[PDB]
Amino acid sequence: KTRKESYAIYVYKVLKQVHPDTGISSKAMSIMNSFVNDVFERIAGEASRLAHYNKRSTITSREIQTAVRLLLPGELAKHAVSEGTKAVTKYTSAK
Amino acid sequence: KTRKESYAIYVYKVLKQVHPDTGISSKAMSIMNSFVNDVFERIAGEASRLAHYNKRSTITSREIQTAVRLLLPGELAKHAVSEGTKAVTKYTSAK
Amino acid sequence: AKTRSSRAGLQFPVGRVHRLLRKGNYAERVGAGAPVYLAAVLEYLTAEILELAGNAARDNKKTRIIPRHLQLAVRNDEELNKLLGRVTIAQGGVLPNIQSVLLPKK
Amino acid sequence: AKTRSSRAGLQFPVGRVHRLLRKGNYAERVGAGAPVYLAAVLEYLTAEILELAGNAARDNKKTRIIPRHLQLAVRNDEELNKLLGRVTIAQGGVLPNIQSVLLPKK
Amino acid sequence: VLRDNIQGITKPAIRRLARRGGVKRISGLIYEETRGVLKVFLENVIRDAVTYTEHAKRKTVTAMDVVYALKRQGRTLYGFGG
Amino acid sequence: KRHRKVLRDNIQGITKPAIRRLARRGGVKRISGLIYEETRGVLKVFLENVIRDAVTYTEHAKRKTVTAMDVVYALKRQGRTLYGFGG
Amino acid sequence: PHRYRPGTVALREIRRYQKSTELLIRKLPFQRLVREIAQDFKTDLRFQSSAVMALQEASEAYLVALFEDTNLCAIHAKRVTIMPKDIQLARRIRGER
Amino acid sequence: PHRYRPGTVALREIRRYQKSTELLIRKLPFQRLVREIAQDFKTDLRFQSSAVMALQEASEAYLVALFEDTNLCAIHAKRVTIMPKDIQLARRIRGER
DNA sequence: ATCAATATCCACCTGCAGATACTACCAAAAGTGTATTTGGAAACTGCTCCATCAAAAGGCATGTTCAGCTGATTCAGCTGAACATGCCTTTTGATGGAGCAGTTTCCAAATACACTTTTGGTAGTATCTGCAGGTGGATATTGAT
DNA sequence: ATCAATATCCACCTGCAGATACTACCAAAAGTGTATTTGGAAACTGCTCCATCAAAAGGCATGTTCAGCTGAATCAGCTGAACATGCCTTTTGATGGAGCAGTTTCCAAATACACTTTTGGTAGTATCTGCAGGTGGATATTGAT
Ligand SMILES: [Mg+2]
Repeated sequence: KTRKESYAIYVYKVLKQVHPDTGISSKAMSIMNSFVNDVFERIAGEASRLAHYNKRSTITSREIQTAVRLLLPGELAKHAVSEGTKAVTKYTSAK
Repeated sequence: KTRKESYAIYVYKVLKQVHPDTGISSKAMSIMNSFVNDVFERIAGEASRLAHYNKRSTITSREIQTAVRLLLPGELAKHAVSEGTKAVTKYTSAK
Repeated sequence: AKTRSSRAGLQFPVGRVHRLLRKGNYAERVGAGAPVYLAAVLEYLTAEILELAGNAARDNKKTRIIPRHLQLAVRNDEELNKLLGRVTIAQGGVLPNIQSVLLPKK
Repeated sequence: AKTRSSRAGLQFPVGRVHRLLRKGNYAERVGAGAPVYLAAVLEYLTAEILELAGNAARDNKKTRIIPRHLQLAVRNDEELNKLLGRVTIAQGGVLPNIQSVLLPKK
Repeated sequence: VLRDNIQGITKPAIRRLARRGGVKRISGLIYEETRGVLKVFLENVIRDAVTYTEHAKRKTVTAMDVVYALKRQGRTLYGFGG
Repeated sequence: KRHRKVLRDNIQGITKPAIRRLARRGGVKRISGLIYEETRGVLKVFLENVIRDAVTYTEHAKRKTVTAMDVVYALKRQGRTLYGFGG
Repeated sequence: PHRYRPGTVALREIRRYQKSTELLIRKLPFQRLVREIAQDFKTDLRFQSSAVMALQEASEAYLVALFEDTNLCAIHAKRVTIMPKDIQLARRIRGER
Repeated sequence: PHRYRPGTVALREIRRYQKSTELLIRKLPFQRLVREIAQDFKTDLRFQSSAVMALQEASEAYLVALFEDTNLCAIHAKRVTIMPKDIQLARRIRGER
């Protein structure tokens, strides 16, 4: 009865942009969902730690950014950082 | 001249308790201080997660307890569990 | 009403991400951009894997992505492999690979 | 006028341990037994290591425990060695250990 | 035909795993060794999973119990929740 | 500040004898001549990984000095926790 | 009257099994072994079906990968035959010993 | 004219160095190396001296442990001489690759 | 070489397990407008300790010499691979019931706030002591013979 | 065995670094007490989905045979250890300022609370289809000769 949340539909939206004729098994989706939750935790976890090291009460994008740098490998980190700074720009300017 | 706290006097008390004619070098104390902070962080973390996994907002001595069984190995865990139980029991009855 | 995701141009739920961050005891407080940033990053990474896993599907003459396609995607890319190097993908098997000294002689 | 430490029969500081639990954002709420139980465990472990470290000091005819003695203590005890198996004690050195085949003659 | 359960993990099953692992030739003593190793693995993981179960005051080990045990053992698994 | 000396090839300060000492502490009796270059490589990788993270912490804090704590936190992320320097 | 040379089938199976992803241990024996082991920790236990599965997935992944390292250790010693020492060396270096 | 046989000083040194705890890499060279690598990531950086010490303690600890593992790899190969292939096998198995 | 036994390849077909599609639905997030609380850059400046210079302590570089290790060669023998299938264990599916999970309740315990006290840190200036590093002097280890 | 070159182990000493000490003091603690909020245990209960088991499926225990691998024995070539030797580089101790880190003001930003709108999970019933699993026949691979 209790509603069981998931990233599955967002994963699915993104699947279509990337491969509009391609589908995905249940098992595969479950894996993708673990993946998102994992990376979520890793990044938030590091960010938390950063704030604490620096006696700050807040997790701001700067923390998520540094977190991403520390966790992601070279090229992945760079792109992710750009996608990240991008989305925040776009969001600020939008009314 | 900001006040830097440590577990040093407590480590010293306990040191006296077990080896009354023995001293400890400041580097040795530093390591001792690191060790306590470390184990604190590691128990508190397990506790944290455990609560979350069980949709609890509160960290009780029951959470700490499981964290200890999860974190420590066999015999250290058995005995650490005594001493904590003992201390809580004795804490409850002392008011 | 217009979702913070659509404002940020994202398929991934800025709202949810924001929430999950608060009810994560990651810190006392949470700036407004952090979930946007975070959500972008997750979207991004999701795309990369889905891209490569699709390509993997293609190679094997398939249109439905299965675990095996996620495994082949991840372990054939140096960077994903490293990020996921202490992770096990259920039902992924392993990359075909045989040590050359084990091959029969010509 | 009594501290919680003395109330619980402890040298280690319950107030402090309470305080550090709140500000570390491990959960919304911190129960009253938690810092008691934890401070106890902390004290138990630090006692166990000091006992063993003290003996190493005495086995070397020294009165002041230094890092080498901590290291001898931890590495000589199966369970402390595992608990600290991914930790490095500055100035601790290693355990004397030469592999058989390396020794002279037959 | 009385027999330990560890022995249910048979020569041919162990041989298959090796094969997936790229192994061509296998000493006969491997099978006992491998069972030993597997038993330590499961102990360590199961111990932790059950500890989760007991904490949740349950009598059923859930897949999330296992998943969380694997994560803290450094063996994160994807596809069974979390 | 006037002028700032150029750092190059310092990996070679990790001398043959110093590497031999570490092998000894590590219980090694005999050392092939190729070990020293290999070891220098391995050390260089180890340091780069730790220093990158350490410096990342430094910058995130908006500092110009790398603290013992930056290194300690870096070491912890990388599964090589160090006691003795404030952590 | 036709026989395959030692190691031809071995190679054939490597290729086969590297290509698939099925679990290679029979479900039931494994399930018992799991339950037996859990019994020493708590009695009267029940197991979700997916929990046993998760344990199997993980164990087989674990063991497959240990055979990789093991095999590298045999090759290091100029062999092609894995032996218990190779398993031992791998576990020691991984920090399991 | 007098001589120890090869191996005798070597074991002498093992006992010596396993008994002590001093850093075995000279301070300044190691300091320069740190400063160099850092500079290559970021210019105009300073280091607390304990930060360099922390790195040195970590580095030597890392390297001494790597040589035990390396040594075990040689011995597995029925040698007593460590070679780069031993270091490499250690690091592969350790998951450093 | 050739010859043949068997494994592997590709194409085409087909039923259904497992995918996508769908609408009600409703409930629970997520977003919208109003009032409150709080955090942390900027501006400023004390002051720790980092960078950077000269003199003294000893470890490094280099060439020579040959001990003994490594790695090639060979080879006997042992040990694991391959093999056929009836036989016994696992798999598939059928069915009660344990328990997990959903819900509501109410109180013991936790958060909040406000004096009140205690204590853990430092700082200033003093005062004590374990032991590292020097000496010489007696015993072990090692390697030539 | 014997001799002897060299390392190692004591023991005893002595300066002094670094440790234990102590008296003044204080700000930030922890403690105490009273008011108000609520989390989670506790108790009933509904419905999955888990253990059990009968019938249907099919993988493996068996022992025999021998190819080919592992490991012992042997040996030459040469790498790496030991050591003597000349001196360069690091180590140790004593003097300038970049930048860290500690105080304070102030608004830009996040919290809170309540409200109003939609989205996303489920379930319902049905809707749809990619592909695992089977066929047939053409060709590759392996092994015997
Ligand atoms: Mg440079």
